[PDB]
Amino acid sequence: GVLKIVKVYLAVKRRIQPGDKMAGRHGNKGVISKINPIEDMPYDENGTP
Amino acid sequence: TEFLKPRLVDIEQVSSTHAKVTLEPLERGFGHTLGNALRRILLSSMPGCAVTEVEIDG
Repeated sequence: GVLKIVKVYLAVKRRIQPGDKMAGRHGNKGVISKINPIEDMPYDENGTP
Repeated sequence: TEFLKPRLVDIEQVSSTHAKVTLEPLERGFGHTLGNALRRILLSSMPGCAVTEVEIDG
C-alpha cells in the first residue's frame, strides 16, 4: 500500500532548567525551584563553593 | 564586551521615616553586591553622634 516510507530522525538537546524534577537514590525527590548563579554559593574556609 | 550603566532611580519619600530607592537595571547577583554592601557599611562603618557616657552625679 505504502510503497515508499520516509522516517525522519530529528535531534534536540534538552538541558537542565528550573522546573525539572530531580532526586537521588535513597528516596529523596524534589524539583529545582531556581538554579542560582554560583555567586550565591556558601563556601568553606577553602574557597570552593 | 559591553557594560551597562545604573539609571532611573525612584526616590519614594515620606517625611523623615523612609525613602525607598528603586534603581534599574541590575544583573545576576548585582542586587546582592549592592544591597549587602550598604548594610554592613551603615552598621559598623558609618560616622554619627550619640551619647557614650552619662554621669548623673550621686
